[PDB]
Amino acid sequence: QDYKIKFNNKDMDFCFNWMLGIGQIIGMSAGELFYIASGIRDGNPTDWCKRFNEHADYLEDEVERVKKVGYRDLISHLYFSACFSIRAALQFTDPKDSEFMENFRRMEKLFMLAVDNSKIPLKSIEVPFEGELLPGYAIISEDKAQDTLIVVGGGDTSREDLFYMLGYSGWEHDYNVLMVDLPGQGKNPNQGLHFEVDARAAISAILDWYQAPTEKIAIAGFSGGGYFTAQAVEKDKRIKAWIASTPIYDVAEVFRISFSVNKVAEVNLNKYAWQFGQVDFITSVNEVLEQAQIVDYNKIDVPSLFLVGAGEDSELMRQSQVLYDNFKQRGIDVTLRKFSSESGADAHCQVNNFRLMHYQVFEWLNHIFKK
Amino acid sequence: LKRQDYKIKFNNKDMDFCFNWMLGIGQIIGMSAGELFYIASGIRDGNPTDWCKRFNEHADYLEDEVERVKKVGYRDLISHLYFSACFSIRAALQFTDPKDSEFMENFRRMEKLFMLAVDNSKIPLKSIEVPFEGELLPGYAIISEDKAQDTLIVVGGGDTSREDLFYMLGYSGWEHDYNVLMVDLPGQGKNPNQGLHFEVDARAAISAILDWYQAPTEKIAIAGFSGGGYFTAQAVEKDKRIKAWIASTPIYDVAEVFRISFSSVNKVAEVNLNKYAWQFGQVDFITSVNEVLEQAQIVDYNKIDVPSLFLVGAGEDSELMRQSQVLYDNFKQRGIDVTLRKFSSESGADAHCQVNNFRLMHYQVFEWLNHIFK
Ligand SMILES: [Mg+2]
Ligand SMILES: [Mg+2]
Repeated sequence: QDYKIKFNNKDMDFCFNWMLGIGQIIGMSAGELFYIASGIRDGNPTDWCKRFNEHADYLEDEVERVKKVGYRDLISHLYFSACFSIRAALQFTDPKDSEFMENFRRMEKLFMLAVDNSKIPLKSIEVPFEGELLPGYAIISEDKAQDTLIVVGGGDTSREDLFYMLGYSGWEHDYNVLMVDLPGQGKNPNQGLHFEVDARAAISAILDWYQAPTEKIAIAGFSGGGYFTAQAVEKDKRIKAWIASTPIYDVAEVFRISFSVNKVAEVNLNKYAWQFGQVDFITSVNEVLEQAQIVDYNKIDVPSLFLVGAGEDSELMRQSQVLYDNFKQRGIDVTLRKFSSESGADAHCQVNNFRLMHYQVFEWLNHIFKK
Repeated sequence: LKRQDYKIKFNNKDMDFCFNWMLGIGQIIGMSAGELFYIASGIRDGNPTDWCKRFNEHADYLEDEVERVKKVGYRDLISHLYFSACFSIRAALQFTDPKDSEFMENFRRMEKLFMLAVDNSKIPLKSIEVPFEGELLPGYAIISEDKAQDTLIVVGGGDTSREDLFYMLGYSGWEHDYNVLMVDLPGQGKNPNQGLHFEVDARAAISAILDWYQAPTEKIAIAGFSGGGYFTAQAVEKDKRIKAWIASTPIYDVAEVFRISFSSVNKVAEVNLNKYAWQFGQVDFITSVNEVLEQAQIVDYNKIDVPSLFLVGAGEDSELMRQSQVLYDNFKQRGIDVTLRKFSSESGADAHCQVNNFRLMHYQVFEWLNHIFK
């Protein structure tokens, strides 16, 4: 990402770019998004939350007018839009704000209302883990034994994000889809479930819990989840394909390199602190450098698709290249798709062109599994 | 507030509206905002040369991508790349002067990419040719071969080809189980290139499509966008085979729209006016305007007897909102089933032709029409 869409504040512009990308799949048009953004001063998180929260209100009011005619199709779309409008506001909401969980629950209710009015068979689930239950969504046809795709996010996602990132598209290509929030993600920190050293357990928990029609099970990790899935894929062999955007074998090194008045960055860092369960982002970083353990990628044997943008930290691209070179040497079926700027998909997690990366992923996955 | 109310990327208002419109197309089909903003990053504000070049080289880029991909036979992806390429070319065409040898060259390249995109998808769209005045009007159709579906005829204005009509409403018509016809009238698409220029009354041309079409049912609706809001008014005022009228926006007095509109350094408007003169078949846009002022006949809207839906943005010229209100009030006193939908700024759909939120506009159109037709 290195020219602006709307804001000079880089964090805000990236978020804005990302919110636009979502609208390509479900929810708000570029029209709504520029309308909302016209009320947002550059680098002002308070304006951001206010405008996005108000748009959600407008949309719920629309739902109430249109109900009076049971325009079913339309009600689902408005509910999705309202949901992702609250999601946008949440991105820059401080966990210490009383509004935070109120709004997080409001987002969740709206997501289910969109699904209630849709012809999508999505259901809420809870995966048992470490005494507690991890929140997730699942979409599974009752009548067909389909191959499964599990979607895992990074440090800025909830199960709702996993939906438009891959899960919905996965379902539309006839896969059973699970999208579960691991500790540290979504609202897990709110119940004492913070980022943990090894994601293998949580991910195996999900598989332990899932009674899979077929054995053809793929896992896809975005952002942070490129590290979490690397971890699962190393040790757990019922995973039959691995998609990572981007794959990470050593987070310690990613942090080390990265972190060697911006009110937007401040709220971001605070949310991270909350997800790690620490008092500082600074302390959180140390926790990582401290405990995060390097994946033994020479132990990965699975068909792999690595997705990486040209607007991507050079350390992320390095680790991607390492894994590519190593898997190729060893004759693992590996593909490294670089997304150039021209492609319009070069931003982290391919948010600036979800549609393209969906085609890439599923053309590849169809080949690996069906074929 | 001529075509929209909020600035997106460019200070030049014509270019900014076109850009908004190109973004909107991507919500339906083809390019992402990511692609569009990358492209735009290489365009100087109000420079239609930069615009044409960036968009043309983006199509070159996508077509190589397609080749690169053929080696693995990804249809869905290939089809998607062709659509993006097609509409990338279409974007460049918008600010291409038709006295350019590359105008028709690129126009045909667009049509080809459109067909290659369709051939790699599951949409059973066909290219058709409607007989009229001893010539043939290019169009597209999507028809069911077994099912007897109601029909939707889509009509554009001064800046559309068959191709635009597809995303604009036609493909949606299809997703909603209507038979769809998208036909370029004289003055539209490639028609001026074969000596078919804007004519005084669009009724004969629309009527020819109806003569040509063999309708599975008698439920036939017509939708007009921009200047098509006038063309379809002329038709609906005379031809009773039309059972429903959607207009964005409805126009009964086009001369007035012109007078009021046009009572240099803007190279964008300038090229676009040149395109108009070409469409009208006159030596320049001024002669063209005079032609309208002295020949365009006011529609006798008091004679219109059809369920009507008018779609108008809060971001639109007050003159078009005015004509829409006049019709609404007339139809309403006369007991016509008429609906006037104003799209607020907040809806994100308040630009001319609802380009900034096509999706919302599609919901509104097909919920209404299903109600009128069931
Ligand atoms: Mg590329
Ligand atoms: Mg509105």
